[PDB]
Amino acid sequence: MIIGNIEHLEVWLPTALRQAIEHVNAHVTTTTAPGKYDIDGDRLFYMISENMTEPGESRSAEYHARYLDIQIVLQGQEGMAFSTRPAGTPHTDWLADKDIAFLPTSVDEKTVVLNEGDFVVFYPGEVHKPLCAVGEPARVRKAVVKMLMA
Amino acid sequence: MIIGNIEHLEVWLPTALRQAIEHVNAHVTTTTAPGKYDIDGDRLFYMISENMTEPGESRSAEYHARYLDIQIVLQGQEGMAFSTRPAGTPHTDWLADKDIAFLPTSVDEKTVVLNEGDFVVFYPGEVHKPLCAVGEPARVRKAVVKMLMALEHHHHHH
Ligand SMILES: [Zn+2]
Ligand SMILES: [Zn+2]
Repeated sequence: MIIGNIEHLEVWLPTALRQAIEHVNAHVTTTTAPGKYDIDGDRLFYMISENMTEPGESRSAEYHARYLDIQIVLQGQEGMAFSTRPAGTPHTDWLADKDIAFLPTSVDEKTVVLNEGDFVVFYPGEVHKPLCAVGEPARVRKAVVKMLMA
Repeated sequence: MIIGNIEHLEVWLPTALRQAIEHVNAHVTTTTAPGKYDIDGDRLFYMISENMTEPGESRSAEYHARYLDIQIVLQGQEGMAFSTRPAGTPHTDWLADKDIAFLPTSVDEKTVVLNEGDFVVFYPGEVHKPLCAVGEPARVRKAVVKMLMALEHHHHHH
């Protein structure tokens, strides 16, 4: 996984990901409604969302098979949980239809706290659990970039 | 910065990083003594160390201008502190001669807990503070790979 901040994109970020984040930076405002927004067909697009965080123990983790995720905090504070090891057995496998599988929290799960402008990149297979509460549940507004891997 | 685990080197990890970790995996035992071990002279080498963790507060972060770091936990549990933002003002700038600048903790400092086999990658300019205590101070055995980067990846002041 990769961690960075959207106001400070460096050459070490793969160029296609840098360009996607710059697209989000150039087009998203605080008034952009929740929904799906275009960049490059099914190869690159992004979703705006706003949700309450919740205790990490109350959500399943997820992974994808075809799409990379860029998770960008626009407003708020988000606990991002993840594993550095391959996914365990999912309780839900919708990879063919929806490119997502859900599975229970791993023994090795880590958490990083993300503030405004921070982003994380998860490549296919990387287990992640967004929107974990940091203290009391609270609203987080985010962009999630999806990029189709070759 | 990149986070992964040395037992699961995936297609998304840059090839040169994968090959360096593969070398560490094939040449470091649990007995390998602390010291400096060259893979390709000063273009690519690693340090084996056994240090005690310390609380991160009031200790200095650092960054480099030319070397990328791969920090690998071989044994133990390490708090890895870091910043997602460019470096602020250092108290000491030894970048040109020693490839390191030291600076006080940033307001935005984050920490991730690393266990056996976990690794993090810091490109030049990425601010980091290794060896932070997780609970009580404890010993951590590590490999730190130093890899000379091409011009495009060098640190920039602005
Ligand atoms: Zn996802
Ligand atoms: Zn370093």
